Amino acid sequence: DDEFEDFPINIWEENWDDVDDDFTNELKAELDRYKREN
Amino acid sequence: YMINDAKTIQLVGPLISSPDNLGFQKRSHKARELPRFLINPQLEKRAFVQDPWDKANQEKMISLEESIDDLNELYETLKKMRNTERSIMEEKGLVDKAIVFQGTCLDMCPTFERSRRNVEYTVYSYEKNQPNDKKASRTKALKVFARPAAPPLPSDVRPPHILVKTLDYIVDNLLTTLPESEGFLWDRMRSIRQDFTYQNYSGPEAVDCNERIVRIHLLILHIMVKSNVEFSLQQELEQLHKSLITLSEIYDDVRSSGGTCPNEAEFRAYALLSKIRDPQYDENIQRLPKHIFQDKLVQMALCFRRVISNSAYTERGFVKTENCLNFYARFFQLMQSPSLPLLMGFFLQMHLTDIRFYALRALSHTLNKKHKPIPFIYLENMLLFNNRQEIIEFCNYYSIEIINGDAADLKTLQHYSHKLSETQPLKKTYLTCLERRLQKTTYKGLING
Amino acid sequence: DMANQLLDELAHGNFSHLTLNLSQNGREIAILQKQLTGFDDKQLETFVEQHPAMPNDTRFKIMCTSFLNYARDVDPWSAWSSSDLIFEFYQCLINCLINDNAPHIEMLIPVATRETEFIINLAGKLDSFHLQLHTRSHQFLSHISSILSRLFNSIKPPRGNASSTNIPGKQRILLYLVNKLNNIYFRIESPQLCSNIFKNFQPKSMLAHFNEYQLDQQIEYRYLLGRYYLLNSQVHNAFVQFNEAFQSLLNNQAITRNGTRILNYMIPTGLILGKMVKWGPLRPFLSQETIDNWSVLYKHVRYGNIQGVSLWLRQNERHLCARQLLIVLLEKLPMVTYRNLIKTVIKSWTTEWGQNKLPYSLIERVLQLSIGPTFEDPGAQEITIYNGIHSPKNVENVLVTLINLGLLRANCFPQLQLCVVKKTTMIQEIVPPVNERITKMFPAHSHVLW
Amino acid sequence: LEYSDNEQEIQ
Repeated sequence: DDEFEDFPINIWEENWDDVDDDFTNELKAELDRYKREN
Repeated sequence: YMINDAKTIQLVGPLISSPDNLGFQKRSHKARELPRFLINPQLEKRAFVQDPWDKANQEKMISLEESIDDLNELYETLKKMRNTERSIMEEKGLVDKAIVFQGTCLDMCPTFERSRRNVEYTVYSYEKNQPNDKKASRTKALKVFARPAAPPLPSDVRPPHILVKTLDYIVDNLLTTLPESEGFLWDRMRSIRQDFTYQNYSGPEAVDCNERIVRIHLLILHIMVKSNVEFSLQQELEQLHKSLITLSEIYDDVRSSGGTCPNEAEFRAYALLSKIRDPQYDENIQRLPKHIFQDKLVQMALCFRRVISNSAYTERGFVKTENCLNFYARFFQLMQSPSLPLLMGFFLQMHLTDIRFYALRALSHTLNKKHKPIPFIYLENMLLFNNRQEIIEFCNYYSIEIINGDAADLKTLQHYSHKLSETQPLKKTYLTCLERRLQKTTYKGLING
Repeated sequence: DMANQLLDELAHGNFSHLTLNLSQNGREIAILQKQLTGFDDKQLETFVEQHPAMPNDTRFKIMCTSFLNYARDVDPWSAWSSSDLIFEFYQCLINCLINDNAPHIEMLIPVATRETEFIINLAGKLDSFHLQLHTRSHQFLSHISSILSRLFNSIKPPRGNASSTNIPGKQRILLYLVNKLNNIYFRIESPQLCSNIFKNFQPKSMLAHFNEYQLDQQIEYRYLLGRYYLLNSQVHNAFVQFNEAFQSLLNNQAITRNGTRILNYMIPTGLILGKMVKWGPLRPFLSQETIDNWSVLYKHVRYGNIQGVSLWLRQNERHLCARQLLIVLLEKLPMVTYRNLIKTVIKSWTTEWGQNKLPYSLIERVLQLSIGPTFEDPGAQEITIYNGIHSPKNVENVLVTLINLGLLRANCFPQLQLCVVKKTTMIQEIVPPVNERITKMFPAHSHVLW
Repeated sequence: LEYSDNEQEIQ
């Protein structure tokens, strides 16, 4: 249950914008294929 | 008195496991009065009950309506009769000076009310046998929404089955009188819902009546806008919203009692569209069972809430939220889907101007300063405008400069909100495809589902 | 004569045996019940009214009499049959704290909190039998919230020029009362009733720094405040409370379970704002399947897979709905996902291959891979929230919202059917960091409440 | 035909 129980008295990736991915690989596969056809 | 039994007491359980160890002995306690905070609308059909005097008194009123031809004499005759009626009904305990109030008016309009509206000449042409009749027809008159001080008598309120009969008459005979009858229908439908509240009744008749009235409201919204007949959009949406709140409350109470309502998903979907940007309805819909949440109508409404959401929506008192879609393109695609229920589309036509404004507002921010004016043909297809005159009027309302009568200079849009300060709102509009779909069906079929 | 002995204690502020928990005082209540049997209601009132040293307070005397009535007639074999006595006494007890100068109020404060915990648990059990007791849903707990709300309204701060630093008992339990009330409103499925409680909390507080309250009461308040914000789709507002509540917690197995409760909301809330957790420090609070589950969604969002995000939400639909997370995730996750998908496109197209103009047809091909099936496509002939929102045809709309949210620095040319970005190799100039952009556009209420 | 920033309008 979401209610707290009684108890009387960094977490975050600093940079995930800066790894292989199957979806990413297919994406640049489409990106390169679009480049040749145009 | 409180509920003492064997099954309920065993089910709830004891306060402690072994009271006799502590020195307690089982005592036969007297029955104690039910506390104030445990006092408990009716959810099941009840057989109609009418007091013999009330039945006899009402029959005299009908007889006098037939006999007395003078309008004022008949009204004064029923006035003194009503004064006698109230004290007698008070003495019988059937009306307050709690009582489970039961309506006993078997006409669509109380006989006393018919004579009163004859004197005040507030009888509609729809409520008369012939247009020039001096008397309101007993089989055609509809009770108005009560606007009083004394509690309504049983003879003033129609019972649930008569209320269903009244709505059936409206559906069968009065839908085609729109848009001329919108004031009449709006008031009469409000009275039908008022009678249910008077009896505190939430049975199947209340569900059926509220559901079809909501459907009639959605039909009215499109008919009045398409016909360009002046009406209060606010009053139509308020009652439509109130009937949806009532339906949600009955759906909740029925669920708590272990029953089901076959049409709940359809009207949960409508309620999701009454306040399209209110997070409250997103919260409430998530609490509902899976088969309601996953119903196609609810899913369709949830899609519309997502596409309409906008992080730039500007209105006093509205809190902007993060990462909203502003998917105006998807909105107009969904608007044209043949799987879109027609009445649902009528509800969503209320936001056409708002969605269009913020589409142009958002697109203009992506244009650099040198960009040429956007051709109307592009915007008309992107925003599904009905004709060239509509987009011209739209740009004029928002002071968007028009170049050569066929292009819009989007950088001239200076407003950041769809609502202008010292101006009346833009004239409400509709979608041509939805109007064409209406012409391929009947009003009665739409309301009856 | 136990009844006379009990009244002597209560008249002098001794409330050792003043409780509804028979596990604590059942033996004395059993003796009290036997001795009180035979005296009618009038005589019990007379015992209290005529007792020496009894405070001349109507509400205090009403409270003592209701306890005597409770002791006389309590049926320990039936919680339901005794409930009216129990609930009546509890209301009388709380009414003894409404007046700030009521007799023995400071001694009554520990009793009221202790009895509140008892009555909340009992009201919850009784509510679960609403069908059998012919009561509306949450009727018992809503009655308790009504009583606790009136006590909350009676709490006022001392004057701005108070003669002493004393903290009265009502002020000491202010945040405790706030958390108890807001917990009830969430339980009875009316969490928006917290709005009055949240708004009037600080004005009633005599402490002028929120951190002066007990840390455990601070954490639960932020947890409930964050959930209230999230129910209003105010993601950044919720995140600040969720993040601050969890960090304070890091500074019992109940504490570990409480940390899990924050994480269930902090993780999706941070993800919407383009923030991802480090799974390492979160291991003591989360089971491995929970980490794996969010990591899959993390994968879809990070690399711009719209279909993966939709399918992940579809898989998790039921438990997300139970926490009111499905709708907010379904609505506000795509734009983060779209940004990452567009960022990868620009990285190859612009920063690598030098093309600052992006044709809409290129984006449509990219969007077709990311979105996949839509409501119109064959094979999905019924609309769902998972196939009815996103369509690869709406290239300009996707770009426009990304620009309007500040996530994409670009210009749109609808007549040319192309998108123009700045000529550069630095991708962060075209696609700025997500969390900074969102939080700048939607600043949150400060983590420092006051 | 080049990128012109409109952050003032966006923000």
